Amino acid sequence: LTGTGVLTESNKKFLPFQQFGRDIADTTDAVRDPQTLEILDITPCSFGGV
Amino acid sequence: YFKIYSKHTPINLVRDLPQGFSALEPLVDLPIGINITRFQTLLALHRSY
Ligand SMILES: *[C@@H]1O[C@H](CO)[C@@H](O)[C@H](O)[C@H]1NC(C)=O
Ligand SMILES: *[C@@H]1O[C@H](CO)[C@@H](O)[C@H](O)[C@H]1NC(C)=O
Repeated sequence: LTGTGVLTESNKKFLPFQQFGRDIADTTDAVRDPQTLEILDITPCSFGGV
Repeated sequence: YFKIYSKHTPINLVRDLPQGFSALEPLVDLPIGINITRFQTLLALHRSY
């Protein structure tokens, strides 16, 4: 994965074979750390109109 | 790619496998690419005395 977002510590249950995770259609919201085993959560950071 | 799936679920019925739904997680991806067209089942028999 590549891009910008907030990396949080969610409580998702990632199976051993699972590596990535989408939300609705090709929108990644949670990944797995390559070095460690902890599960992150890619969240789009603060946006909005002025 | 040899996608092996396995799901060990206990049951109390002897024959006529019951209905229902179950999942199958990938066990391990085996390196393949050879030509395979015939599958042969290999069981084990218990020789007695
Ligand atoms: C990878 O290296 C980092 C470096 O500190 C270490 O913390 C981590 O445990 C290592 N991961 C594995 C799976 O060995
Ligand atoms: C695999 O071998 C069989 C045996 O004749 C042949 O019919 C088939 O075309 C072969 N498949 C490939 C992909 O080589």
